[PDB]
Amino acid sequence: SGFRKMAFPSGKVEGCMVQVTCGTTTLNGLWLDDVVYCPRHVIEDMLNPNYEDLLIRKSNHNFLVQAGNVQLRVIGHSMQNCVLKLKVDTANPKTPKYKFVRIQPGQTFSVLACYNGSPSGVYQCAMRPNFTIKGSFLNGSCGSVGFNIDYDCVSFCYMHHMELPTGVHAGTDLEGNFYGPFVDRQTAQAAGTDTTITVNVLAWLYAAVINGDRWFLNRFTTTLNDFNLVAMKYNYEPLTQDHVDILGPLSAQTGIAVLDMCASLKELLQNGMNGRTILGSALLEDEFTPFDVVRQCSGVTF
Amino acid sequence: SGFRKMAFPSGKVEGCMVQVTCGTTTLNGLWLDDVVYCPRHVICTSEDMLNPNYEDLLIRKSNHNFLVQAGNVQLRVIGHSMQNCVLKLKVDTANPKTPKYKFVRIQPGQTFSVLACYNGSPSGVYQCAMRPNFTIKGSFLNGSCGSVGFNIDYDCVSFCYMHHMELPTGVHAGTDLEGNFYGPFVDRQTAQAAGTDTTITVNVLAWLYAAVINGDRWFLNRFTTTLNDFNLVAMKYNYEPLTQDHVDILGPLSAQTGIAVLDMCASLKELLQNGMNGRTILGSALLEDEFTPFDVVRQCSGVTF
Ligand SMILES: C[C@@]1(C(=O)Nc2cncc3ccccc23)CNS(=O)(=O)c2ccc(Cl)cc21
Ligand SMILES: C[C@@]1(C(=O)Nc2cncc3ccccc23)CNS(=O)(=O)c2ccc(Cl)cc21
Ligand SMILES: [Cl-]
Repeated sequence: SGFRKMAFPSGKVEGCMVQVTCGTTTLNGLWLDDVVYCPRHVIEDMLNPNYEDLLIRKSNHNFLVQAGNVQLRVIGHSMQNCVLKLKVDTANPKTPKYKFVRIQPGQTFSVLACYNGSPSGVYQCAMRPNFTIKGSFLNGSCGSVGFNIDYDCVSFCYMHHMELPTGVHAGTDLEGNFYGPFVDRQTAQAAGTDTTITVNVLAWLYAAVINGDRWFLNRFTTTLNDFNLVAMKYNYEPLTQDHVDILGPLSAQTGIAVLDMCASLKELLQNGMNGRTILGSALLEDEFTPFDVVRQCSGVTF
Repeated sequence: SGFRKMAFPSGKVEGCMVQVTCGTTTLNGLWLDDVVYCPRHVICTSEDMLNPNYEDLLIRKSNHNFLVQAGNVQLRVIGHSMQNCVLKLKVDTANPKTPKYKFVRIQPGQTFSVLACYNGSPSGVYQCAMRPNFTIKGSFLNGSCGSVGFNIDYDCVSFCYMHHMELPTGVHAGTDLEGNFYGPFVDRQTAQAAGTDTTITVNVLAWLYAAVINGDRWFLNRFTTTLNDFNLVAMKYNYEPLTQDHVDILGPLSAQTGIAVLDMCASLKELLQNGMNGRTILGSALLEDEFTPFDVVRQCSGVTF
């Protein structure tokens, strides 16, 4: 029993974190085999940077890379989108089995927050529909990474680049493509209006049922179209037939049809919780995917 | 900016997790140097759990009855002893991945990270607090026994908890790494129940200071309170008594934000009376009590917004 916001074990990622320094800027890098990946902004310049022009002026020896108490030697450098790839003379002996994957809004991942190449904490989060993440990052956290683990393989999906004025965060995949309409420069940028991840709220309601919290269940059902009229009114993301199919296993385990759980969610949106909580929360939680619920209620290991 | 329930990076603890098997029971063990620590109930059957005589069950075992697996390698047990509710299995190999560590016994209100494991394999990491009733609200399925709680301030891992049991309300009980249970619990299937739980007042105050540091002040008021009047009100909402030690501990957060501890106590009294009125504090519609004053200082910026 119990249901916690749970992150993947971070050890495989901790063994890849390094410190990258270029002039006066210090941030984090990801060392995989003989390449260190980091935000290209490590190189007033932020007001209107020409990254190729700034990069051409740097030599390999300008980049200082520290792995623990050992200085790595940079022997090459190149830019791929908003990520800088620093070729080093030593392959990381702790390189795990890995892939670079781009995630979609609604998908969750663990973040290993680092400062000066040293991991400080691990937390779970979701890529919001507005492509930001509600992280916890201070100055020096740039280059910290997000990931999932599938079997023994780490799938790196996020690298931290920026904090927006509302205190939310923006970054790229490991190929340097930003999530969202963001750019790596100091200009007027803002998080768009966000919405609630409907399929994740439904998954969390199934998790509450599995754990014995059933007060919100009712005898009613709804059509997918009528539910989506309700979802649009409360700034909830539209629920698709794909989402219904994905929730199939949780529906079979609890005996509650997906559209029957949608009718419970409709009543919670229109009437509130009435002084009650679900899994110790007074808000409808949307940062657990259907897969996260199945994994935490089955004990999958890595 | 931001404020998350953050766990310590788990790598140093992952390298210590092993699987311990005794007959038909399989659970997790913590391998530090040449000793594997695990719950002594690994030697019990389900029938033994009503009234186990651990001394009598243990004397019938030899070293070769304990199977310890570390990854894909079988470790050889060369000795065994019981210390309180923990079994210590001496093995013929010192863990090459043993971090710098200490065994520390914590007090209610303290937080720690839990690395949940099954079959000696880590599955997830989450942040917990030792409740005032000495239980933890964990997430543990069958096979999670032996999973550990820890803090990693600096390069040293301080192990503070080992999982033993799930109570009828779905909350969890365990021991320190010397095998002493937290709370009035026994590693026996007896009528055991979590006592009435209360809210960790000093932690709610720390989290209100975290909200002020991150730029939110809507909940503040023009009032102050005496410590005694605060305690008389807070106990009516099942909040733990606030002591002078708690007031002293909140001193640094009080100096950083410019809000006196008893002035923040007045704000908490008003929040308990009014609720949030559709508002949230650090993205929560409830008063959060699983962040200590030390956690807030560690996570938050040193410059108030
Ligand atoms: C590097 C920087 C940034 O966001 N840093 C931070 C990133 N994360 C958390 C933080 C917390 C507190 C201060 C800074 C933080 C600097 N600010 S900026 O507007 O010039 C900008 C603009 C674009 C990009 Cl891609 C990065 C940045
Ligand atoms: C080992 C056991 C226990 O609590 N197992 C579990 C421990 N943690 C989480 C779980 C979840 C789902 C089922 C079981 C769980 C067995 N039950 S018992 O009442 O006989 C008992 C009594 C005392 C002690 Cl120290 C352990 C146990
Ligand atoms: Cl303590």
